Amino acid sequence: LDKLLAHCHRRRYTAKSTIIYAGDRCETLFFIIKGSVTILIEDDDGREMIIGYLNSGDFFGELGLFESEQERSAWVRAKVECEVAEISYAKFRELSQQDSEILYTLGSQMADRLRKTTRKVGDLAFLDVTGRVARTLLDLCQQPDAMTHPDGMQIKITRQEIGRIVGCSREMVGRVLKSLEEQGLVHVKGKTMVVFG
Amino acid sequence: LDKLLAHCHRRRYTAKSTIIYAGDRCETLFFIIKGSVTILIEDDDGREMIIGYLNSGDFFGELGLFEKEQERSAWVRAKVECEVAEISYAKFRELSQQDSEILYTLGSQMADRLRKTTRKVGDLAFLDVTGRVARTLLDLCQQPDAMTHPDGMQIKITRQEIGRIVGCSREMVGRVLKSLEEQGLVHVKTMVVFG
Ligand SMILES: Nc1ncnc2c1ncn2[C@@H]1O[C@@H]2COP(=O)(O)O[C@H]2[C@H]1O
Ligand SMILES: Nc1ncnc2c1ncn2[C@@H]1O[C@@H]2COP(=O)(O)O[C@H]2[C@H]1O
Ligand SMILES: [Au+]
Ligand SMILES: [Au+]
Ligand SMILES: [Au+]
Ligand SMILES: [Au+]
Ligand SMILES: [Au+]
Ligand SMILES: [Au+]
Ligand SMILES: [Au+]
Ligand SMILES: [Au+]
Ligand SMILES: [Au+]
Ligand SMILES: [Cl-]
Ligand SMILES: [Cl-]
Ligand SMILES: [Cl-]
Ligand SMILES: [Cl-]
Ligand SMILES: [Cl-]
Repeated sequence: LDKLLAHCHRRRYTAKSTIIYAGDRCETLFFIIKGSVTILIEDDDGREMIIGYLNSGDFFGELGLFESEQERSAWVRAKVECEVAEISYAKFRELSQQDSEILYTLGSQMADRLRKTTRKVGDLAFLDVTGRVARTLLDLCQQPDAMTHPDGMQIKITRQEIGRIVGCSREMVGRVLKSLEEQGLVHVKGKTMVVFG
Repeated sequence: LDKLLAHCHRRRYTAKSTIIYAGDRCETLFFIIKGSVTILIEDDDGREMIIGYLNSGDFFGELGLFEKEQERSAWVRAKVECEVAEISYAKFRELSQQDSEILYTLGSQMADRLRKTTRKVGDLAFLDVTGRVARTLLDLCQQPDAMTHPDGMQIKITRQEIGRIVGCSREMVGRVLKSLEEQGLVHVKTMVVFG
């Protein structure tokens, strides 16, 4: 792409700070310069559930950019310290009209997200929670922010976070993770988990 | 006007005909002039699941349009007889470069699908198959094509059709439905959801 636009109103969010609130009416779009964010929605009873993560180089807040406008579709919460660049929907359109290559980057990312989100539907329907938990570990293993470990990879995730990803409570995800430990797949630490392999 | 050769290149598919096979590597996208299509995924044994539906005016086959490739990520099956226009990635790409509003239209449709697919995750999550079968009954109750009933709502559905919605077998749906008639929700050709 060519998103080297000087003007971008870059701001900083410390870990766990909420950047976007689902249901908000905002005509603004974001670009992650550094850090990562968590995408969250509410499930059947209003329980918060994690749909996925976005990283440096990803856009977010974009679903409303293509127009009667609509409300934000999810919460965007900084997972680590984030530096983001904010751009109005209107200003971004004038850049896209001047160079559509910024839209192809955006379009490429929604296709990627649609694919993963489509796959999440298949995982929830075809895998049980234990298989659902196992895929999550090997999924975030390969995804960014994982540290290569002497015995495999180290990822930053909690038993509570897996519960919101796979659709399970913390205690039951903890029992699955305890079983997976003697099965030799993982080792749970304070704020991290080490996937062996 | 749609686009340049929006209707220079039609193709008609009859109901139940597969238009796109998941895993295929092709670089062309489609536009539904008439009819509707079903988006489906499969598990390892061939278990057969509906992700959503698209209708006249929708593009599909677009997820590969942004590569510099990939395989189709899902099956696209004509639900009724479809009239579709076939467009090369190059033609759409050598025409959107001239007017990006046609890109906005596609993007608007990808945004709606991501939102719809995201919501589907939230509803499907935290429930097991039994809850999903029960949910499906209440979701088809509200459907516009449903039917009001003296004792509740009447809906036209098969065990196979429920199995394609929730991602389960016809046999597993039957016992779950058998329990609900005994568990005080239902009476199953047609179905009547009591409420
Ligand atoms: N299923 C998903 N996968 C990845 N990102 C998403 C998903 N759903 C929503 N988002 C992002 O979360 C944002 C919430 O607000 P917006 O709808 O403005 O834009 C949204 C996307 O950037
Ligand atoms: N979750 C979804 N919701 C709506 N449409 C989809 C979904 N997943 C895939 N598709 C469409 O199905 C098509 C299958 O082939 P493509 O990947 O080329 O492009 C895809 C999209 O047009
Ligand atoms: Au910038
Ligand atoms: Au806002
Ligand atoms: Au890995
Ligand atoms: Au569970
Ligand atoms: Au023509
Ligand atoms: Au094809
Ligand atoms: Au081809
Ligand atoms: Au109902
Ligand atoms: Au099943
Ligand atoms: Cl459990
Ligand atoms: Cl691993
Ligand atoms: Cl469950
Ligand atoms: Cl109803
Ligand atoms: Cl099953």
